[PDB]
Amino acid sequence: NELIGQTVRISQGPYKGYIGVVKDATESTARVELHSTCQTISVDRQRLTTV
Amino acid sequence: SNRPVMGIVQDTLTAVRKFTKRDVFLERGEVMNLLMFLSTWDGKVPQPAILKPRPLWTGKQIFSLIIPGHINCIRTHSTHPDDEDSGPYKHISPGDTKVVVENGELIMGILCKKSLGTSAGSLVHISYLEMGHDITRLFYSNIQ
Amino acid sequence: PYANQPTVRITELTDENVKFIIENTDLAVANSIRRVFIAEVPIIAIDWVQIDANSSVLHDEFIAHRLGLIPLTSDDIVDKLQYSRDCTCEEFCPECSVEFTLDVRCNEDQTRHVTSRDLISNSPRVIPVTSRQDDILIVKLRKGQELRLRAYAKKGFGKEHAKWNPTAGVAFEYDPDNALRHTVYPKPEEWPKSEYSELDEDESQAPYDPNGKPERFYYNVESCGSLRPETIVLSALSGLKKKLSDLQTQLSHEIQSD
Amino acid sequence: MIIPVRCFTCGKIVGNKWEAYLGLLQAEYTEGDALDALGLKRYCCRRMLLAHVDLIEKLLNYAPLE
Amino acid sequence: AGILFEDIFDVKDIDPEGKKFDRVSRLHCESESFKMDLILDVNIQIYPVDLGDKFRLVIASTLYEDGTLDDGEYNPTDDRPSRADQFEYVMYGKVYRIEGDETSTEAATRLSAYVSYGGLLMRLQGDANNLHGFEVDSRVYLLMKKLA
Amino acid sequence: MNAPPAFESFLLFEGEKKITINKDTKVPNACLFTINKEDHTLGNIIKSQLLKDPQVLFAGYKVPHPLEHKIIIRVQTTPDYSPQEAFTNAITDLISELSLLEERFRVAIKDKQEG
Amino acid sequence: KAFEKKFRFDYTNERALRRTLQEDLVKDVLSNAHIQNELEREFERMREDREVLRVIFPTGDSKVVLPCNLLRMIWNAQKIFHINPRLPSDLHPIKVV
Ligand SMILES: [Zn+2]
Ligand SMILES: [Zn+2]
Repeated sequence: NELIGQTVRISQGPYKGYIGVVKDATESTARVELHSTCQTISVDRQRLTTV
Repeated sequence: SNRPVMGIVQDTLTAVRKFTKRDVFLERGEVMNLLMFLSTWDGKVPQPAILKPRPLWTGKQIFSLIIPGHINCIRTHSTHPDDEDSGPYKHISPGDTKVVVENGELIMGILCKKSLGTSAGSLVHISYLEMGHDITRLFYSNIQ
Repeated sequence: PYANQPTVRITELTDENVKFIIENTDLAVANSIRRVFIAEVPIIAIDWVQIDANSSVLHDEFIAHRLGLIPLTSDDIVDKLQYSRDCTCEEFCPECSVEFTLDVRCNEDQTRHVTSRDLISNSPRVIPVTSRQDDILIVKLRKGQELRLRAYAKKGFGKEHAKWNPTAGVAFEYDPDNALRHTVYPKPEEWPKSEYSELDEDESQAPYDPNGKPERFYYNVESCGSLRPETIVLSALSGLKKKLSDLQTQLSHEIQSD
Repeated sequence: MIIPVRCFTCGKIVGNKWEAYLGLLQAEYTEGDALDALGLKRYCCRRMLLAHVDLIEKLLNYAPLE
Repeated sequence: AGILFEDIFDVKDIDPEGKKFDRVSRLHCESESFKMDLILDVNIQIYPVDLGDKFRLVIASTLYEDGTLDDGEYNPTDDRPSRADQFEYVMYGKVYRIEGDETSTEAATRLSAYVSYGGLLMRLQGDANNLHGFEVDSRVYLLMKKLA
Repeated sequence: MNAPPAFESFLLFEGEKKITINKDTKVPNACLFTINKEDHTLGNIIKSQLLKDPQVLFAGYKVPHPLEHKIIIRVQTTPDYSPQEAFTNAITDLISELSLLEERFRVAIKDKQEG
Repeated sequence: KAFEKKFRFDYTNERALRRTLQEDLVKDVLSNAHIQNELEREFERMREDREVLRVIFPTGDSKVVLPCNLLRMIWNAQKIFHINPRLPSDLHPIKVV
């Protein structure tokens, strides 16, 4: 699972434009702590862009 | 101490004294907005206390809708004169200071800590003893 | 068949506020208009700050928070701009956001005032309002301190964050003479008369009108600068009409799918 | 630390009015007359400038790290 | 046709004990015909009453000339011809006690009927032959109109 | 830490349904319109425009909890009329009123801007 | 005196019983001697109950704590069955005893 620890950008959905580092990932869901806010949200992996 | 531990407190107590005064008149939209928050309401709007010139409901009618079942209770308001009960106006109270709940309907009287508080024989106590814990829980929530 | 027929009088129209009176409408319509002024009129505001360098005495969230509150001229651009949650671009495109950059270094021996003049946009019509007066100070820089950042300003309305509130103060008033007794003064003579009171100095309240309902409503919509105040009112009426239209479409679907 | 951009209550812009306020104060205006000349009518915006403590002037007295 | 009591009263006293509520004033009235006594709480904001004002008091068990009983539910859309159309001030309440001067031996000569119109209380006391239609926990309609 | 995002005031999440009708059987000819992601802004205007209708016997709205974004409107009508029809008519009258208000406001702006 | 005026059932003033009791019951009470002896025994039992109360509560304080609020329950019965207190009752006193 290469997604964990990578800085990621949310590209679809209401959180579009939020940046963060993935904490734990599945094949369809990641736990992304948001850089912008003080939360770790759950986001579908189709809405994520690595950078 | 064979009384309730929990009663109507703070804002709801101040505003139920203000709400059940004799000159509190609610219009149609205000009554419907208040009936939206009555969980035990049967969907029938009561007949207004005044029908002409305009239909107005008193606060006692809406509280009679809040009061559950057919509770029968008699209290006195905090400002009840000591010489009123011996006077000619024993049952026609000039200051609305004698509370009579009859068939679960607030006939007259301003409610206060003496009626809706944690005292023995109060309205929430009579409601508990006659109606059970679930009906009295709904009574607390509906008042608030 | 029971719709109101409300009339409008503008009594004052400056570049910073519009003062108007609405007659022959209901209190709920007037209050929802006043609420959509504050909460549902979309403007452009900064909602994405990348800070490449920040040597100032204020931390990065402090700077970013101050940048979001800078008003940007949203007239005629916010209507054709997209919500970024609706836009199909990956990150940010000119159809949903306006890119701002700031690059200030202080090498002079005196304090540099990083104002909103230093915010430079790529769009020539979404600029800081104060840049279009004095400019809004973002940070003061000491010699050798610098602030370099890239900001994106997306479309949003004040129900989400107050930086998308287009209004400074929405004054609202009905029945200035208390002819409906919606407020009961314990002593009516202790109360100053309104700006719109029609009573002479002798009389404190109007006589109680038992048949009256609120019918005439006084507004003073001050604008923080993003939109012109008449654009605030027209966008609010359009937005309220659009909310009702969307609700009616969803309700038509739910009725025909019973 | 630094002047807020908006009035907390209403949202009027007061972040561009601090240096103008101090310039008026140096010009022997009373504080109420300086707030009147700046167009702060509501008392919510007047307490933004009236009660502001410019602490960033004190924080600029320390040399930067880099 | 459902008319429990009808009379003409003129106001003899307004708030003898002082104005205790802002919007409700207690009238003490006497009847010219039956020599009844009336104590009545009236919403004087929507229906002002002066001292010495003369009004025609009607207490009905129903608002319809048919005499047909209602349910106590607000029906604002009822186009049935109502007794309320001929009166300026209509209240709806429940008589809550009938006092009387009876003893253990002798029947009642003076009866008192106490009615609560949503908390606006009325006492109507007079001869016992005039208050036969009043029985406790029956919903009555007060109807009044000022006479000239 | 437990802060809801600011966009759940107004955004339907996937699978949330904007408005549902529930014909409550407690009283004849009444419905419960549960509108999601709305507040007092629409609830109050819909409630008052329903109260202008003479065939509407009851109209009230509530926010069950202010930390949730949900409006419950309860409409009861005369039996020759339905709460769904009352709700649609109320929204049409509100839309026509706001259209008239917008046009008269544009006329008044154009008159005062010129003079 | 007040105890006897309030709690002893008078059965000799028949024209007063005709207001509280219906005609069948008042004819039974004025005639049947077993009823009258039983009512007198009821009053006697309340008189020893009174003396026992005088012993138990020697300060004359009547406020007690008891399970069933009998007065409220009588009021509940009056409201449930729409008891008119201006009419003669159909309740035989021996049924009460
Ligand atoms: Zn885009
Ligand atoms: Zn302010």
